[PDB]
Amino acid sequence: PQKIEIFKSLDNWAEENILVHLKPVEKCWQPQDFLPDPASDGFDEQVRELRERAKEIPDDYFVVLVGDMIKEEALPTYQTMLNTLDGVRDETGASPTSWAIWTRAWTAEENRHGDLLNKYLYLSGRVDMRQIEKTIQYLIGSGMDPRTENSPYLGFIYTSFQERATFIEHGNTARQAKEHGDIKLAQICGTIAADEKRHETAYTKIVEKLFEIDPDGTVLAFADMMRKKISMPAHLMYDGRDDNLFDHFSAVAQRLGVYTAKDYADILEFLVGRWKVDKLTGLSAEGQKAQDYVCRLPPRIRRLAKEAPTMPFSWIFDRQVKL
Amino acid sequence: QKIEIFKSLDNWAEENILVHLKPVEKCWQPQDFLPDPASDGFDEQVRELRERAKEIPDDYFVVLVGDMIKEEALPTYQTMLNTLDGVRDETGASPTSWAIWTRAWTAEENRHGDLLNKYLYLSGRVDMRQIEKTIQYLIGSGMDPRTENSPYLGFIYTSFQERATFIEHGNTARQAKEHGDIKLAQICGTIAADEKRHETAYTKIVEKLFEIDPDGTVLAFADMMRKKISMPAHLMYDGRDDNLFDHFSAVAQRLGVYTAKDYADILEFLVGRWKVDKLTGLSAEGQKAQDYVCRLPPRIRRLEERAQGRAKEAPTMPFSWIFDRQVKL
Ligand SMILES: [Fe+2]
Ligand SMILES: [Fe+2]
Ligand SMILES: [Fe+2]
Ligand SMILES: [Fe+2]
Repeated sequence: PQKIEIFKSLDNWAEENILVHLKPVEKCWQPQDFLPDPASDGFDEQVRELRERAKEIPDDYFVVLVGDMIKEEALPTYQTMLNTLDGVRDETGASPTSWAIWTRAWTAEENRHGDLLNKYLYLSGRVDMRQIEKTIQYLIGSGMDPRTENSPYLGFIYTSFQERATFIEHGNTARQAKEHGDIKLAQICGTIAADEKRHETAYTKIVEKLFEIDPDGTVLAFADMMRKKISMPAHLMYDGRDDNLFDHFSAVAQRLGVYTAKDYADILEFLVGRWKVDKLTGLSAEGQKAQDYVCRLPPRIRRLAKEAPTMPFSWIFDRQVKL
Repeated sequence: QKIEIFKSLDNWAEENILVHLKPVEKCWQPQDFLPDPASDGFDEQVRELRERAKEIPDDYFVVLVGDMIKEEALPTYQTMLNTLDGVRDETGASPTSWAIWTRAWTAEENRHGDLLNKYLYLSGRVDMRQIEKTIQYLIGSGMDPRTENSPYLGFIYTSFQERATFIEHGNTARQAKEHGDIKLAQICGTIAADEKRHETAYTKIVEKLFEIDPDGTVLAFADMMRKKISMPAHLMYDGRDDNLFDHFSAVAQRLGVYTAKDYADILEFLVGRWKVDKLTGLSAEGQKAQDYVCRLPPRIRRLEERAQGRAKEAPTMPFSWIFDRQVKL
């Protein structure tokens, strides 16, 4: 109960330092901004142009984009996760605490990412939305356990890591969409990436305050979380066909450079820096041991070739792409 | 106490509740009811959809949109379920029956919003920007059903809510035939069919609760009706209309998609389905609760017959969901 009551005092602090990173709803983009306008005369031409540009984008890029989209559409899970955490749990479903307001507003923001990408993929005609839709249903039913243990310390370190990861992913899919000739798609991934950046900023800011107030508790938390490993939110991906769907998806994302094990370590190196775990002093014997583990981890991961096989993906009608 | 009751019923739930989920491989997917973007007939299928959509009036669309928005607010309803004391998913992937249900239920409901969303998108008859914005408000806004962490209140509530969506989606299916669109009718009907399974499961839980603890469960049922069943989309807002929910509910009332009659008919059904009617050996409080509940449905029907008698013009009203075009209230 002492790590829990910490969060009720920070309620007002959160209003001023965290909630400021949400975009007010009137100022928020909506999927429709980046999609063929079904109320205009140019609808049919906009859709024809989209599908025409989509033919020039290779299947492997689509496999990765799809995977990222699925990850997004599993949103209910991530709101639930947030409400497992002890100081921030929405008690009623419309609680007026800062932490609850964030949780709901963050959710409302992330909801547009899936919506936009879903329609884009639908219109493209380059993927099987039936199998994608089924994958999503498995994923939501499946849930996800990040092993944050109801601890806001673990939880917000986790979300911090996750937000930066999606920032990198969406960022790279934006880059490669330009490279394949589709700037409208590049815009979609870029705008989404920009949202994730605001979320990263807010979540890293919470952990910064936690490192200020309770540095011992927060390095130990940070050590615990890396010891367990950061479990990815879509690790339980399943399409009813491939038992190793996540690994096969991750492998295409690795090859294309959308998300690599390098990017994993780079994120951890960033978070060590951003929280100045590096220069933390006056810790318990445990706290110091945790500090070491954390700081030495990124080079140790980075330390740890060729023609890969082709693999069919039900998301693209079992057509094959390299791994 | 009321919490430990649910950890015993874990195994019972596996056999009597989880059986009402459709296995994922046997589930329809929005793509089944939509133009296939991978076929050559895509452009024709879309042209046909939009052509049929022109013959559907604006007022039906206002109601369909409102129901679609209600659906797309799904994250909220999963959260609600996880506020309840005996059923809360502790980890986010808890293997308890109640948690498996919560997630699977959510996964099922998700296809309802997806499907309707793309339909409305393709129709070209609505402003998806304002709809999208309304949804963002709605999710940020949350919803408090005043179930108080009680699974007794909670599942009574969901039971009521599931039957309501069954009726709504059901009626929008009927009226889509009447306006010439069977493919839309099919969409609403397939969704309605899912809600029916959910209703059945939720009513089944409360039935067991009325068996084990009849005193606790009538009191819960009275509590919930005394408060009134607060609708999940009551906080609807598009950044323009401060009375958006009432104005939406009014069009749905006029069109007969959901009326105060249907409210009472639901309550009369649930009184019957749970046999609150023939419950015996209750506390003095339990008996008072039993009375209130059973006398309520005719009351409501009386008060509505009177309300219809003194109706205050009902103007036309603009809706941002249809580019501020106007429809009667
Ligand atoms: Fe996202
Ligand atoms: Fe994000
Ligand atoms: Fe539904
Ligand atoms: Fe339902």
